[PDB]
Amino acid sequence: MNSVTVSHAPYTITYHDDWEPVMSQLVEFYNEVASWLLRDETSPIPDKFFIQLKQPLRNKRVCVCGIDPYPKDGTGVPFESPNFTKKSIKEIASSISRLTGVIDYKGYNLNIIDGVIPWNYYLSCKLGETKSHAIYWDKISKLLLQHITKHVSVLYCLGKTDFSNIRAKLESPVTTIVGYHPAARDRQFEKDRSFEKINELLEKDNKVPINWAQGFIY
Repeated sequence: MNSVTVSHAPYTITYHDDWEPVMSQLVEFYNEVASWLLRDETSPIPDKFFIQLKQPLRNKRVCVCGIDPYPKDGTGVPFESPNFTKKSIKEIASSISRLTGVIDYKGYNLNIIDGVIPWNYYLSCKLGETKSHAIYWDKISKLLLQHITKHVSVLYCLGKTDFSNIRAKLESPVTTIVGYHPAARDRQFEKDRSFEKINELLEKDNKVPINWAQGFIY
């Protein structure tokens, strides 16, 4: 790990070596825009905005990406709900239960799966207001997702409206699946074959599949 100083809260960013190439730009861009982020109470809190930068990238094959943190109770870990109450993670767990045949579990966390990096495209929102910080994160969000997609083989984005033009934010032709959000009407996430397709796409690329059952909390 390594640390660098910013001129605004949270003052210090700690990062895994694999993120070094973006850190100079990140510090510059965060110093420019952070006053707009810090006007508001946020999800997550400022001290948690950057905790996913402690994750390695060189062992990652899939990025599972949502647009922004939970509007309340974000932890800094995308999708994480320690008490297993947020609808998104319960719906994801239900999909994985059907795919894997694991019926008995207590929770689910995308951040304990080998080869998967869960991601929030925007790293904060004003508390209670989805997508409220989009304009502020936009340059950082592009910088970070382009860095991720130098490493992963498949990008899976959740939310058709929010990610329809995600290609335009990238600099490579990385394999990208854009599926329904867990809260899409007519229970369209339930029927979505996106999780299953990821391992088909990895196998076609001669990459080891994801063991989705690793996310269960027993």
